[PDB]
Amino acid sequence: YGFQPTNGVGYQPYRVVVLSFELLHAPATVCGPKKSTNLVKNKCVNFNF
Amino acid sequence: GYFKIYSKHTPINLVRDLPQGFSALEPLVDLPIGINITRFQTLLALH
Ligand SMILES: *[C@@H]1O[C@H](CO)[C@@H](O[C@@H]2O[C@H](CO)[C@@H](O)[C@H](O)[C@H]2NC(C)=O)[C@H](O)[C@H]1NC(C)=O
Repeated sequence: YGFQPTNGVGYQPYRVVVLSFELLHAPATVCGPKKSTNLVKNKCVNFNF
Repeated sequence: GYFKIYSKHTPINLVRDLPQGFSALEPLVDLPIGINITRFQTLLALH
């Protein structure tokens, strides 16, 4: 590579990471953290435990 | 595809040298390996 200190925009090296997600090819192992909430007592409230 | 192992260690000394009695087993490890295995061996130690 030909790079110089402040040589422009197209010559400045950039860090690039490519992420490929595999789905339905195996049991699910990686997941995103779902937001939870506080519980209630003695109230008619539906639940999703 | 799920490989699950149940274990029980505590013995029952009801009789001598034969496994009389019964007791339940509870799972310890579950592995989503997903591939079948038809043959297996065991590892021992000699002297
Ligand atoms: C478990 O057994 C199944 C079928 O008895 C095997 O399934 C085949 O796997 C190959 C992978 O190379 C596929 O190309 C075939 O289409 C599959 N056939 C069927 C009928 O499912 C499998 O290879 C065995 N071993 C494992 C899953 O580790």
